[PDB]
Amino acid sequence: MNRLILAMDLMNRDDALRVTGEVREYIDTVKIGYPLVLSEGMDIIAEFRKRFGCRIIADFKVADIPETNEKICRATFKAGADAIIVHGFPGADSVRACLNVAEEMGREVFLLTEMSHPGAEMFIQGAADEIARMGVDLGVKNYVGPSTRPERLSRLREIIGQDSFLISPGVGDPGETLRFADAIIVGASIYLADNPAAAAAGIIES
Amino acid sequence: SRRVDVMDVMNRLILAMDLMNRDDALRVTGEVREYIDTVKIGYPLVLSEGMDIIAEFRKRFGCRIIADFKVADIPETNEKICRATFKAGADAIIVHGFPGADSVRACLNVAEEMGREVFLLTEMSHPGAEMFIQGAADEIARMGVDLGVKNYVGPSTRPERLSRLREIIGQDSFLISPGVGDPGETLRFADAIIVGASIYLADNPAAAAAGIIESI
Ligand SMILES: O=c1cnn([C@@H]2O[C@H](COP(=O)(O)O)[C@@H](O)[C@H]2O)c(=O)[nH]1
Ligand SMILES: O=c1cnn([C@@H]2O[C@H](COP(=O)(O)O)[C@@H](O)[C@H]2O)c(=O)[nH]1
Repeated sequence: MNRLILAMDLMNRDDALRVTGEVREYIDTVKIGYPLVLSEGMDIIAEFRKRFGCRIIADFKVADIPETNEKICRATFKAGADAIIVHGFPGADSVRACLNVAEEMGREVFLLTEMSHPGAEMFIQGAADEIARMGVDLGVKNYVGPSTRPERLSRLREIIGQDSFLISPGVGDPGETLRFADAIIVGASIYLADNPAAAAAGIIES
Repeated sequence: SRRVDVMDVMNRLILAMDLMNRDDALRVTGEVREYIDTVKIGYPLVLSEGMDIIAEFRKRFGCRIIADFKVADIPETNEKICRATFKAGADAIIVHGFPGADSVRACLNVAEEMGREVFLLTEMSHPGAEMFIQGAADEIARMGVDLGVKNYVGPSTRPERLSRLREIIGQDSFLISPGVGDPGETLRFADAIIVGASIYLADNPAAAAAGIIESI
């Protein structure tokens, strides 16, 4: 919806439920990560799904060995998550382990190629194109890129093709980002704003 | 005492508790407490039973707890994850070094504010680690040293790489490693080895542990 995904990283149920309920008419997918889950419990995922009728992407940056990755994905889909975000840096077997569980449980995997923060240039950026092609080779259809580096985003989009689905987070220009990505992830700009719906609204009007 | 600057975990053996149900996890851990005083708990157990399981292990077994959360997000998110983890009672947290120096400093900042420890993961043990991680491992380790990191995680599956990592971090740093490898040789470089399934899936957990320590 509106090609906008809310990154709900508040750490207490009250605030999280309030802000999410307040911007519901603008977005239809909520990305829930460890800040909220480690503070309130995995049950928060099914509750969000039920109360808001939205799809949930568990942003867990899965980055372990294949056997542990299997366990994490199983617990996450059992909790009701529609998709899970997995790091590609650990290699093909760790990613394939996640894809196998997603296939068995009827869910989806999003492959994180390049990260949006400064530190990303140190090691991740140098591997991003290759990580993206690895996903293509494995048959990954969903991807996550950096909104802070449209130059990198466009390369990534070229690699994965136009049939793929790509989302990006970080500070950028909604206009130019939604030029390579199917949707942008916005967090603090909304959930810390005095008026979240307005901030969300303020964002779409671009 | 082998080292006088930092006390060894009991028998230099760390249990990786990745069972997913509270009952089985608490049972196997209580059964090997005679040989191990340090337990590594990860997401398989925490996402199945809740973060409160960490305080429960501490209360019941008096063990040291390392949260193996492979922290791998941007600085702001990393801070929130570490804060929540230390609040749950973990003595240390494992964070990935590949997302960059700022993501790591974020974790160290919280660890400092709460008086806890950060372990930096440099090279992973599985086959896929050869694709991208191994190529950056030496650099990640040097980055750790420059940031002041004193605790590291390495691969038991590759003794030659463990030695090389030990070379980079110095003899004053603390190093632990997981994966299948010979305890004897691994312990020439690592201060402690991590063992999971070989112990927790055994018919007799205490026996598997006793056996491994004798192997050494
Ligand atoms: O490269 C990446 C991958 N993921 N995220 C995540 O997307 C959200 C962005 O939120 P923000 O708009 O408040 O900074 C947060 O949950 C964050 O961990 C990034 O910021 N950058
Ligand atoms: O490079 C690494 C980093 N961490 N672990 C973790 O250490 C434990 C090893 O368990 P295992 O002995 O049963 O294979 C598991 O929790 C696993 O996620 C590895 O195996 N390799």
